[PDB]
Amino acid sequence: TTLSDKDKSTVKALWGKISKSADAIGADALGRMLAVYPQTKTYFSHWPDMSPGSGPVKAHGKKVMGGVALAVSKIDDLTTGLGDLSELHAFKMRVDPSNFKILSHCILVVVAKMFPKEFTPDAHVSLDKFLASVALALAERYR
Amino acid sequence: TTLSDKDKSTVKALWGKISKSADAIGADALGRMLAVYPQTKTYFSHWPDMSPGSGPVKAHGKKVMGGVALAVSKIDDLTTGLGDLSELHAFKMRVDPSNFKILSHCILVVVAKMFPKEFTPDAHVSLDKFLASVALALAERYR
Amino acid sequence: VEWTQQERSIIAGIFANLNYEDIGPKALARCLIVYPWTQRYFGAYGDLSTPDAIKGNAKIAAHGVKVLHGLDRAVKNMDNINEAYSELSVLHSDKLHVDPDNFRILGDCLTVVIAANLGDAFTVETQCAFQKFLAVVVFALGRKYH
Amino acid sequence: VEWTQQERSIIAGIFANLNYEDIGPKALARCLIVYPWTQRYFGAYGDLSTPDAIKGNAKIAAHGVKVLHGLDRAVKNMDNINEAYSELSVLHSDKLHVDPDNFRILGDCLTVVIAANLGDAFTVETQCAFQKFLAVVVFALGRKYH
Ligand code: HEM
Ligand code: HEM
Ligand code: HEM
Ligand code: HEM
Repeated sequence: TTLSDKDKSTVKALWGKISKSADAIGADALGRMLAVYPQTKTYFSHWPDMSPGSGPVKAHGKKVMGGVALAVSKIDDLTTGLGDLSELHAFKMRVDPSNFKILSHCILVVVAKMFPKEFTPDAHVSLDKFLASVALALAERYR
Repeated sequence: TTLSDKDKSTVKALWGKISKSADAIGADALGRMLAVYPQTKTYFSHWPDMSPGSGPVKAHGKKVMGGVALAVSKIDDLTTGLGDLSELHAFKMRVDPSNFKILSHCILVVVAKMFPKEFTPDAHVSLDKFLASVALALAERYR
Repeated sequence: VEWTQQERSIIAGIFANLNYEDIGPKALARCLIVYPWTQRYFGAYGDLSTPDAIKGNAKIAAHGVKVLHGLDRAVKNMDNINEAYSELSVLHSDKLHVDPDNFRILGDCLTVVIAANLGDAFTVETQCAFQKFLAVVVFALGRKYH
Repeated sequence: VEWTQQERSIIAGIFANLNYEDIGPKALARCLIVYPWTQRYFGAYGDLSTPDAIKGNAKIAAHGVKVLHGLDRAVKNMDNINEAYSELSVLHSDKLHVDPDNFRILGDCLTVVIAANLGDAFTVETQCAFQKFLAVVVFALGRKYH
């Protein structure tokens, strides 16, 4: 649903605090997505080792979080901003959009683990809404 | 996700063939929702007869397809068009948005049952999108 | 799950004279069209570029029949569906890499197809029993993903 | 489900060590803030008008404690969760009319609260087991909705 001005400044302020750890958030969130929800492993079979902290997991966690960084910068217009990334998920990897929600949940869990003081319920509600907007923007080109 | 011109003209076309039976679609799809997914009954405890075809199910089913009818008129901008109904769902009934997908699936099953030859895969994809857009519009005012 | 006799009879009744060569292709084609990411797995199946091509694709049709016949073992073994699908779950996971969310989605397409086909015979209780059956089968098919 | 000894030890370890008066309120308050529709059930609980009101609300807090203690029977007998939660499921369905989808989302908020609390001790395996446990409990709580 539409992000309010409160949501956008909430997400930006939180991103200002956590963005320095974008690589470690991504690695941990992806590793937890794979292990806790092994349905998602089906998109990663090309990789030897999907275990937490493995080379491919760190490498891909970093890519994903770069996507989230882009989304924060393109927050006023996530549809246009993530159009190319939507295209890629739609037609190359063809990730069932149901997986977007799962990773979003894993990112929130890793943010709460790494930044427990900053991740108040108020931060959480806005970041949750933001990641749902991200997921919707990613789904845009699928059909 | 955003409705294309193709989706909008597909939905308008299907709606021109099926709109005469909106009351029957609604009654059937709500009775099916309640029976097949009894978790949804939790919002209808004030009207205990939730049996298929009952008075309350018929009336509530008619109300829902009235909103679907309005959503068809307001298809170019459901966020604005359904804002008052979103406000009602958000703060009066407070229906967990998860249920909107359940009812949408039940509407699709009924439209297929009543209009098997008109309900082609092509009509189905565009109607499914439209109902997802409806659900998203209705979730707008929740938080 | 605890089945009622009514549920077991409805499920037997849906399958006993099922036209698999009709229903199977309709269900899978519909799924490929409504949820196009499910085409991931069918790169070896040839032309999938339009709805018309998918609906005319005999290789996808033959697969729709195969998947539909895949419910047979559940119909025959309703109290033991976990055990009956354990090997098929292994296959879809370890060999095929099919996202199990797609099982849910295909079931919803199958429902729509059976609803269209049965008309008045697709009563409320029929939907209830068939939904219960699909939920059990889909769960079963997801069990051995690790 | 099929538990491993490690899952048993972890689940038992989480609840053995837990400050219920802290985690209980935080999980329930977070759920009422992040998912405001879940507020519908608490019309007799006073001020829910801001995140601040909710986090400062003693009756909501007492309730969070009670819900969390409501996991105790499941931790104690992990093998009989369906049976154990029978009466609780009936209560939530017939008396309280709680949408069982809210159990899942409270489960997600609880996970966030525990992760924030345990930091590095919330290992990946800890999260695998906790989620598996919430999934079993959430299923059992939804079983008697009819
Ligand atoms: C917050 C949601 C997500 C974001 C922001 C995101 C972002 C990205 C980005 C930026 C890339 C690399 C693009 C490039 O190379 O230029 C990527 C690749 C990829 N992503 Fe997504 N992603 C998300 C969710 C998911 C999910 C849920 C899955 C699967 C379960 C997934 C699977 C993949 C795969 C398989 C690749 C290609 C990786 C490779 O093999 O090198 N993504 N993603
Ligand atoms: C396609 C999605 C839906 C649409 C378009 C829709 C539309 C509507 C409309 C137009 C009304 C009447 C509002 C009025 O009094 O002016 C209504 C009422 C209501 N809806 Fe929704 N609805 C949808 C989904 C749902 C779902 C999934 C549930 C619960 C499972 C639900 C529960 C209710 C309830 C309890 C009422 C009030 C009954 C009454 O006061 O008579 N709705 N809906
Ligand atoms: C109702 C759910 C499903 C059932 C019961 C089912 C059943 C089956 C069965 C019995 C086979 C052949 C197994 C064998 O060779 O021993 C098969 C193969 C296969 N299925 Fe599934 N299936 C289901 C859903 C899906 C879905 C949703 C997809 C993807 C969209 C899919 C993709 C595949 C693929 C790619 C093969 C392998 C073709 C081959 O190389 O032989 N299936 N399935
Ligand atoms: C882990 C999931 C949950 C568990 C284990 C749980 C457990 C409990 C327990 C033990 C009780 C007291 C029962 C008794 O006194 O006999 C209770 C009551 C209640 N629960 Fe749940 N609960 C859960 C989730 C929820 C959720 C998500 C909501 C709504 C957001 C909710 C709303 C209520 C309400 C309104 C009461 C009655 C309180 C009153 O009498 O004022 N519960 N629950």
